[PDB]
Amino acid sequence: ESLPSNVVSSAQVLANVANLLNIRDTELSSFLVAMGDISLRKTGVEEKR
Amino acid sequence: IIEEIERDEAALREDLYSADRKFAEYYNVLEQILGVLIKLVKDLKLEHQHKYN
Repeated sequence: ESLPSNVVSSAQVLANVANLLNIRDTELSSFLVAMGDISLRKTGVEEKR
Repeated sequence: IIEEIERDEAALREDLYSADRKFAEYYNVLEQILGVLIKLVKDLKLEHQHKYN
């Protein structure tokens, strides 16, 4: 009565489709890449050139 | 975010994209002002007329 209600419904909700390529650590993979560079990669050059 | 990488590249050069297009869009419209004056000697107009005078 708790496999689908609790662990399937909470562990896999952020494991199915969402966090495959931006949460590869606890919550930081987005911070240093997505928030970090993927937010800032364009900003790196798109003003200098 | 996956396409933000594309934005980190395509929109990174978005100014570089459009500016090159307009730096290539003037290769033919300016040819009726800039490129006719090279033509103005290449059409033999002045080449024959530097000799005509």
